[PDB]
Amino acid sequence: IVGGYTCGANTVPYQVSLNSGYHFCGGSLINSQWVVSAAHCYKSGIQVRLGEDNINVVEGNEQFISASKSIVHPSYNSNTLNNDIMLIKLKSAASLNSRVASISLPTSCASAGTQCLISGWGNTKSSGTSYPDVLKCLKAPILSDSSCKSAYPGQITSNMFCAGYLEGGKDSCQGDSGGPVVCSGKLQGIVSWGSGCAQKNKPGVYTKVCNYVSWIKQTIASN
Ligand SMILES: NCc1ccccc1
Ligand SMILES: [Ca+2]
Ligand SMILES: [Cl-]
Repeated sequence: IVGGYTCGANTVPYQVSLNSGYHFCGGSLINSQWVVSAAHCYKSGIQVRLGEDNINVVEGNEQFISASKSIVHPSYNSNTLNNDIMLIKLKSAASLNSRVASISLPTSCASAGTQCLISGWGNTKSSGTSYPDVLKCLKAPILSDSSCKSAYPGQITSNMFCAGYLEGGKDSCQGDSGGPVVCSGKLQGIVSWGSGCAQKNKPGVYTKVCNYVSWIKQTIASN
């Protein structure tokens, strides 16, 4: 997260860290045994880390659970990043409490202008590399489809939306991928891609979760 602020220990209870010897992507807990993340975060040997704040120190409240299965959307395209969504099933159910809780799936899509909370342990610098120890937060509005498509001509599909600031300075970045975009208590987006980080006229692009609610529920129901 570039231009964000320290969230505060366990203030984003649904945030998860995907780990394989190091943090490589974020995710969101949607129920005691399932996590939603980005398809481009897929890899084998994933350990899901819940209740995390400082990812480099065991502080208490953490729950480490191996992924039993990762389900990349069958229509995921790695070149266009369309359908950039993945479901991860935990080997065992997480213990839900005030520090580890699930986030609700949307019943409807969010409109432009809606303020959302984006979080992650991604890069905090636009020009350079600097990874934080503690979870960073960022409040950012969903942009109009017109502005989004003008920023990325011919690259925005109906399954994506832009969020952030056109003047640059605040954005999601590498390492934040797969993380949550929560608006009004509902998971509306998944950190997916963009051109650089916090650059002028190049807002972050996110997977539009409201288009996948039926797919998520039907997939979870059969696994
Ligand atoms: N600034 C958007 C973004 C998100 C994840 C990775 C790279 C860039
Ligand atoms: Ca920790
Ligand atoms: Cl059905």
